[PDB]
Formats: sequence, structure tokens, C-alpha cells
Amino acid sequence: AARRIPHFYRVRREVPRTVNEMKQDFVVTDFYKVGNITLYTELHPFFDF
Amino acid sequence: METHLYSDLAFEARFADDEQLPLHLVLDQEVLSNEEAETLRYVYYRNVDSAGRSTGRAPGGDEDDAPASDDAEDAVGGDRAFDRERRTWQRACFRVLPRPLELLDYLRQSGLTVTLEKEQRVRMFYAVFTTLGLRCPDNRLSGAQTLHLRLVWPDGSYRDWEFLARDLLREEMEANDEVARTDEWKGAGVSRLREVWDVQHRVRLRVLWYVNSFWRSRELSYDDHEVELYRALDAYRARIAVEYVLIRAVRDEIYAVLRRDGGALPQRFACHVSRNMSWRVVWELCRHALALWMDWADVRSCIIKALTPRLSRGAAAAAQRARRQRERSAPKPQELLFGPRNESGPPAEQTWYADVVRCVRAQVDLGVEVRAARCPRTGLWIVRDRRGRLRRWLSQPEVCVLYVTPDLDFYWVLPGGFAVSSRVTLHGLAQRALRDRFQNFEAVLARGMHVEAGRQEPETPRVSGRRLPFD
Amino acid sequence: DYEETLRLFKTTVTSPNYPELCYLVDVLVHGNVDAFLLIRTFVARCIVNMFHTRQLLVFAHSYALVTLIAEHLADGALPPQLLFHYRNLVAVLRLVTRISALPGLNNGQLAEEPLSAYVNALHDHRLWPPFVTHLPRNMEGVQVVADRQPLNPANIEARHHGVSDVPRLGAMDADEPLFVDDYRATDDEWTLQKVFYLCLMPAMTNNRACGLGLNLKTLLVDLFYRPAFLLMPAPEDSIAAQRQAVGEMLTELVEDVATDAHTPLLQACRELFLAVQFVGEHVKVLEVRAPLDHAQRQGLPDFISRQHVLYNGCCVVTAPKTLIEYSLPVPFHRFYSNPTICAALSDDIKRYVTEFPHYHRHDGGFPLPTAFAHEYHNWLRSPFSRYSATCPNVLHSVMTLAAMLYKISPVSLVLQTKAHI
Amino acid sequence: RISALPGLNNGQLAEEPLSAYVNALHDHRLWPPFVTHLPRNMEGVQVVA
Amino acid sequence: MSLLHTFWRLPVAVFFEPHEENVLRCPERVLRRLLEDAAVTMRGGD
Amino acid sequence: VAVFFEPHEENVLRCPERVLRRLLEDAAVTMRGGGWREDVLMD
Amino acid sequence: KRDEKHRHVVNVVLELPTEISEATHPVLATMLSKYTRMSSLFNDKCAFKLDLLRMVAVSRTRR
Repeated sequence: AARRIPHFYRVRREVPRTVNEMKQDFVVTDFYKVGNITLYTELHPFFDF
Repeated sequence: METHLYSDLAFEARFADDEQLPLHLVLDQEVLSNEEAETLRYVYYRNVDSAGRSTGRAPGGDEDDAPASDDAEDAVGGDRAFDRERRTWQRACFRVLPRPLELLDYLRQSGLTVTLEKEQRVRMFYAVFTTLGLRCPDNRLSGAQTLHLRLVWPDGSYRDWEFLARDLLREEMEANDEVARTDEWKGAGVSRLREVWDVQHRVRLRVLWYVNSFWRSRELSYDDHEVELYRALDAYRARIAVEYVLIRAVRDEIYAVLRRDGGALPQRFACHVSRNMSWRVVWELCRHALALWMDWADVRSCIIKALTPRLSRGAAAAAQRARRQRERSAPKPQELLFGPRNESGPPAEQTWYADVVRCVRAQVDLGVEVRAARCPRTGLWIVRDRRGRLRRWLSQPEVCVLYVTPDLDFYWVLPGGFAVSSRVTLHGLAQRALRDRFQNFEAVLARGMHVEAGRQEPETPRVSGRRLPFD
Repeated sequence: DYEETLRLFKTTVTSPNYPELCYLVDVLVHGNVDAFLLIRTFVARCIVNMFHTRQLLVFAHSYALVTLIAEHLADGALPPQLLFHYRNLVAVLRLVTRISALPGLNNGQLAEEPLSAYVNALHDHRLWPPFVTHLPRNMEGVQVVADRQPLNPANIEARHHGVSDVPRLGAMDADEPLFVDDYRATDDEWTLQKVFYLCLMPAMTNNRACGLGLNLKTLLVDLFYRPAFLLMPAPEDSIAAQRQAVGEMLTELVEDVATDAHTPLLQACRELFLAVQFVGEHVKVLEVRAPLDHAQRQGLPDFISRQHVLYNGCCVVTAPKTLIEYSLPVPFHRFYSNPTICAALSDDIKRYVTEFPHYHRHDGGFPLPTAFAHEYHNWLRSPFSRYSATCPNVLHSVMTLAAMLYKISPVSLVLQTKAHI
Repeated sequence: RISALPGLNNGQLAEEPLSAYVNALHDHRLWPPFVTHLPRNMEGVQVVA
Repeated sequence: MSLLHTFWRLPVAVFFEPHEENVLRCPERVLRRLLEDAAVTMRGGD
Repeated sequence: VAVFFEPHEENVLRCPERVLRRLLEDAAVTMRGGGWREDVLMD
Repeated sequence: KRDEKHRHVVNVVLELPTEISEATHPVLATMLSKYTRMSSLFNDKCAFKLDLLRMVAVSRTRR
């Protein structure tokens, strides 16, 4: 892992987002609205899904 | 605690016939997850001598050493090979302790007087207790013998570990009213605790040596000849290579049929194509994907996963019935008008396993299940997911997929569904290797399950520590 | 009111012109006390001269360097102002560590673990600082992975700097035997390291930091292989002669940075040279696997958490220019993953970034390598990067980052609630 | 920094990133009044001397 | 220029969503870049 | 709108001669190499 | 004999210039006493170079 870093970036292909990172980008009041697609994974405060 | 004492008593009782001495084992979060300890059903052990012969197969060599020849009728020996391998496996007595503890304090808190050289506490989140036996045919025990360990869960899943005697007994053999045996057992205690590793150095497990163990007094002899251990090493090399030689056979078959057909690959899976796509890039991607599959193939490749159910005892009778049902002429009108309804033909859908390899980023998936059905309007194959969804990886230009059928026919696929087809040649290996390395566990009755076979599984027993202990 | 030091820290960390030799001396001393004591005067003079010519506080990038500077350079060789700035940095560390725990209630232990560790992750040994100099004292549940398997205590072998060690230098590129100094960080300095790297650094740098490692073996056998360093007797000829003797690279590195008139360039080069004997090894990236505490472990018992740290590496805030060809960029954390620094360091990363300009941002959305990309198994996740990427550089931001690491365990909830937090 | 929306513009739908669609200050079609270096990309941009 | 051989002598125009059928949509640049990136990736990883 | 060809049994994807040459050379080199995985594990 | 191997390690491996001889560098002779005891590790000559460098550094420490 110490030297294979450029090989990961050597291919020019995108890296998909994740559910938590997509969940971060909502405003406080906008979070609860139906436009938030990540709500189905928010079943528990202490545990993420 | 109680399992070790009981196992000492039981091995003492039967040492006259079996001549197995007991070896007490305790395992922790290094060998199995907390879920696996919470849901453990059976623990099994099998002894293999320095000649590579299992305890339970004829000494002078057996018919299982003969090769198998790819036919589904005599499927890798039929039910008799399954019965032999059932006979060779022996079952031990085990206990599960799900709450965190350290063995030194736990045994001191029990009646046993531990007497280890130094008071180094060894902590573990959960403890599973077991005692396995290893057989000495006479009063002599060999250091080149190897002992196998298996843990069995209610889903029929199991994991294999094997370690040899000289690690188990590295220093042990060099250290050489009325009383109830329990009293002197507790008052004599234990003093030596060692760590043992699997041959592959993958599992750490602890062994306890109780001074009042009955095997002490037999003044048994122990030795480890160098040529004997060399034989053990080469036999182990022979055992470990089964899946890899099978994968190499698939490789050589793929290349052979690719040479035979002149490189012209006909379509076998239905997918739309274009005349003006650059296919040279597709061919080179196929080359790279094939090389990557050769590199990353594992014991859980589709070919081995498909070979595994072929070895179950039901396969031979099912093969006979299916072949007899195919071996039929046109039905007479009498049977159509009168009598029972016709026998149901083979279904229009099948269950398959496949290996998918990606070239865009280094990634393969091996234990992939897929369902196969034939497209009526074109007669070609369509791959569906276990939920019924259509598999789109056929369209993806960076992906090549290897499929294997239940009857050991395999399709190699590059983009567009143009395929390479050949049969698996399990001819290369003896029946013993295939039948020993992989075989589905067959359940033996225990607590909490219906005596009537085929009934719905009740609640999993799940001895647990998160609840108050049940009584 | 430590504010004036934090403004200095913000100005020096965000400075493009942060000196080249700072990283080299950081890796050369390697965080070892003896190595710093050997080079004690050189670093003090370099700090004084650099602060005089450039209005910034250098050496701020490495925790070990700043703490050893604050401790040892107090007696002499530094003016009281700079010493007070370094001491104020250490004092900020201590101040936020007091906030980290609940000092009033944490009298006791549970499962032989201190009761403050259950409250905050700062006090938990299972949390490692992203950059490591010495292994921690506690390894109860921590399985450190070097190549594939966990490191048995037999694979860890201490290095001795005094005599020989040719095969150790030959094994520099290798990974499986983890050579370490024969020192073990205590829990207090472990917490200080965690504080400095998690709370202070991203808050001050606004997540624009990055990590790198050096091909140090090839660097030193040409930066110091000049005959001037070989024939050291037990100078003062000319400037040009000194430059020819020392070489172009070292001349570029050191010319005006530690070369006061009371000590010509060659003496400073010799001072830096003696420190090389504590040579260390190549940069490595370590994986940390650990099950959670026995109160957190009630749910999801099999959750082995995956954490990644850098060993024999450095934390940098600007890309080097004289050390480019001998350096490797290693973005590993969701902190210390600035696209600009690694893009300037390596061509392939630069091309990937230019192809995808939206990844150029610094909110923690930069695609880490697939090996390091395990967000869920990490202790720190996306919200920490998102908050730190836009937080103000006030000390209260550092203490807010510290407060966010308060744990969710039932014992932690009890201790928070009894204090009415 | 203030020109773009750093917390929302993580994505892409062309060669142009989302920052190009939210602010003209980022996209390459608006050249500065004074130029010495030609920019990296000129997909839908042409220079007429 | 012919490597593909087809039974049907006249091609059909594509339709329907990608969930209904398997089709090979394939820009030349995409395929070439995919190959040239994949080739080196295989080499990376007595 | 793009034109596509419908799958059927008769169609076939041919192979260039050079590509087939390279595939067979790689196959022969792999067979003669002897770098078996079980040998790596035994080592 | 030993002259061939000694000249090997000092010239082909170490690449040190000839004008620095044995008597002009005692730590060089002390290291060459142990350097010849290993026949491998002669491909990464930079390792021997680095060891010689840090042993020279160790010698000139007043502590």
C-alpha cells in the first residue's frame, strides 16, 4: 500500500458515493423532506445502515 | 470444565479398543466469530497418519484411491463413499461459554488448582471447550501424525483446520472411604498451557494438560522420524492442491477448445450486438480478464461450488432417475388416456454458479449464484438473479464471466454473449481427494429439531450470554 | 487566551513556503529523544533564523518535533517568545485534553480499563493517531497488520542505531518485520498525539493537509555521500568551495535557513549529518484492527473495526519542491488527503484530478484508494471531514472536534448524564 | 471558495463538473479579459484571431 | 472490415430501457481508454 | 437512434490471427511457467 | 585469496573513489572486516553505502 498509490489513480474511472456521505449534504430542515432519498437507511441513532 | 473431565473419563474407558488418547482444546475469538460460537452445533475431528491415510479407511489402500471419470451416474463413488467418509469422522463433546473471561482466573474460580510457571493472564471474549483424540495404533505415538478440526453450524456450513502432532506435543513427551476421580482431578489441577497453530498458520488455539490425565501412566513412546515428516509434508501438499488443479484443468480446457474452434466463438447468451464496435479491444480485454481469473481463482470458485453437491448421496439416485426419464420413447396412447399423469420433465429454469471478473478495476467475485433460463424466441441463455432480476453484466464491456452448469458443463463468456463451451474433466484426480476435501455435512439428530425429516426448522438453539443463562 | 499562538499556527501551517528541511529533519530525528538531543542546537538556530527572515513558526507540522522543541529548547538557544509559543501549543493540547474526559466522575475502572476511556475516544487506546512514531504501551485488543496477518510479538524487532545493522538497511523496502525503536508511548502522550493530529491539525489547516513518505535510502546515499561528509575530522575557506563540497541539493536545502555567520554552512551540514545515524526505514502504512470496548461490544459483537495509520512517514501541509523525485504521496485518512499536494507530488494523481475536477474539493469527498476507503469500519467518518472543511480556525473549533469524539456507550451515556452534559 | 457551493457541487454530468453549472466563475467558457496562457480545455470554446 | 458475422441481414433500431434486454452501447474512446487503463492494472498486482 | 443486430444461434464472433497467436503463446508460457498457487502456499 | 573480494566490495559495490584508501579511513577497515562476512546483499549497494555513512556519523559523535 505504501507504493501502489499511483496505480489506483492511474485509471481514469469515477468512484461511487456512499450512503453516509450522501446523507451529510442535506440542510437541517431539508433533511426530513421526501426529497431525501437516504432516509430508508436511518433506522438507528447509535448504528448506521 | 466438565467437558474435559468427562472426555478424560470416556477416553480412558475406550482406550482398550480405540487406543486414542484425549487432547483438551479451548478456542477463542481467533478461530471463530462470536456468532459462530453462539450458534455452534457439532465439533468433529479426524486423524491422518504420516502416510496420508485417514483413520477409517483400509490400511493397504482402498478403491477410493482410484480416479473418478466425470460421469454423473457413478457420481464420485455414489453413496458408499459418503458412508465411508461419514465413518471416518468422529464427534467430540463440547461446551460454549459466551461471556468474556480469562482462563487462569476462571479455573482458579473453579475447583481446579492451576500451577503454570508464570501467572500470565490470557483473556478471551468467549470460550468454546472441546477435547479431541489422536490414535496410536500401538503404545507408540508418531510426531508426523496430523489432526483435523471441524466446527459445524446448523446451516450445514463448516470450516476445516489441520495441525500435526509435533506442534501439539512439542514439549509434552519430553516432560517424562474411597476417593472419586473428580476430587483428585480437581486437587491435581493443570500446569502447562501452550499455543498451537494450523499448518497454514491461520488459527491459534490453546491446549490444556491436566496432570491427572489417564494417558500419562501408559508409559507410551513417541518419536518423529525425518523421512516420516517429509512424507507428511508431501501428502499435505497433495491434499491442499485439489481446487487449484481443478482450476488449471478448466484453464487448459478453455485454451484447448479456443484452439480447436479456430478462435471463432458462437453466441450462447442472448445479447444485442453491433457490427461497428471495435472487437479487438474486446478480445484483448478477454485476454486480460482470463489472466486475472487464472490469478485470483480460489477454493470458492464456481467449479468447486458446483462439484460439492454432486458428491452428496442424493446425486446418484437423482442421476439415475433423470437419465431414465430422458431415456424414453414416445408415450403410448394407453398411458396417456389411462393411469397416472405424466412424469414432470426437467424445469425451464436452472440454478447456476459463476465467476465474474472485471478489467476496469482489479475485482472478481467467485461465489456468485445465478439462475439460467432459455429465451424461447432465440433459444439462447438468459441469466437472472436470485430475486428474478436480470443480470446486466453481460452488457458491460469490461466484464467476462465464467458459468458452470450442475452437470459440469462450463461456459466462458466475453462481452456480447459470444461463448466458449467445454466440459469439466475431473478425471485428473483420485476419488479420495475430491471426496475428502469437499463434501456437504449430513445432519445427525440432536436437541431442538424434529425427528421427522423434512419438517420446518424450529428456532435455532443459540446458547447465548446476552440473556440470563437458561435452565 | 492563547489566541496569538493559534494565529501564528494558522499562518505557518497554511504557508506555501514552509521549509523543505523541516520534513527531512522531522523524519531524521524520527521522534527519538536522543536524535533530537544530537541536533538540538541546529534546530534552534534554524527556527530563530527562519522566524527572523519569514514571519512564521516552523517545525509546527510534527507533534514530536514541537513537543521536544518545547521541552528541551527551553534552557537555551531560543528567545523567550518562540519558546512561549511552543509551550502555548503544548498548553492548548493539555487544555483540550482536560475537556476530553470527565475529570469529576471518572474515579474507577471497568474490565481493567480506565473509566475516562469509556467516555471519550481520545482516552481510548484502540484509537490510534494517524501518524505513529512509537508503538503504544497498550495492545490488549489491537491487532496491527503489516502485510496480511497480525503481527506476532516475534515479528516486531527493535532496531539498534549504534553498530552495524546492514541487513536492516537492506530490508528497508520490505514490510513483514516491523522494526521499531525500543520505546513505547504512554497513555498520556498517546492522548496528546491523538489530540494534536485529530483536533488541532484539521481545524487549523482546514483539512488541506496531506501525508507523504520518502525513498530515504536513495535520498541519503546521494545527499550525504559527498566526500566532505566522509572525511570528518575531530571549513571557513569560501562559500563557493562549501557549495561544491556539499552538493547542489543540500545547498538548495540549507543555504539560508540554518547558516548564520557564527556557524558557516558546512558546520550546519555536519550537524544534520550526525543525526542520520538514527536512519529509520521507508514509509509504511499500517492497518489497525480492534474490537470495541466491552460496553460498546453488546451490539454487533463481531465488529472488527479497521483503522489506518502511517509509520516512518510525515504529515505535510505543502508540497516539497527540492525533494520531489525522492518522495511519495500517501493519502490514507479522510484528513491529510489534500488533492493538490499529492497531485503536485505525483503525475498520475494529477492526471486523475484534472480528468475529474469535482474531486479537487477538500470536504473529505476525495476518493481514497480502495484499500483505505473503508469509511464505515473507521472511527472517524464523513461528518468530521465535512465539519472541519469549513470550520473557523478558533481554538473552540479544536475543542468542538474533541467534544465530537464523546462515545455512545451506555457507560459513557451514564457519565455524561450524571454530569448533566 | 464563496463563489461555488462546496457542500453540494460534488458530482458531474458532462466534461464540466457541477461547479460549472452553478457559477460562471468556474466554467471554461468565460475567459478573463487579459490572457497569456490558453486554458486546459476548449471543448465548446473556439478562438477567432 | 468484418469480424462480427450475423444471422440477421438487417439491423434493428434499439429501444426499451436497459432493464429489459442486454445491449452493447460502446463509444470508441470509452473502449480504448478502458483497455489502455486495464492493461497496466493487470501487471501491478525465485 | 442506433441500429443493433438481434442475437441468434447462427451468428459468430471471429478472432484475428495475431490475437489468437498471442493467446496461445500466453497459454504455453503459463503452462510451462510452473508458478502454481499451491506451490506458493507450500513455500 | 582476499584481495579480489576486498577490491570487489570496496570498488564494484561501494563505488568509493580510489583516493580514499584503507589507512585514511579506519572505520572503513572495521566495517570491511564484517562486510565480507556476508556474500549476499551486493545488488542494493546503496545499503552498504548508507551503513558506511551512518557508521562514519556514529564515529564522530562526541558522546
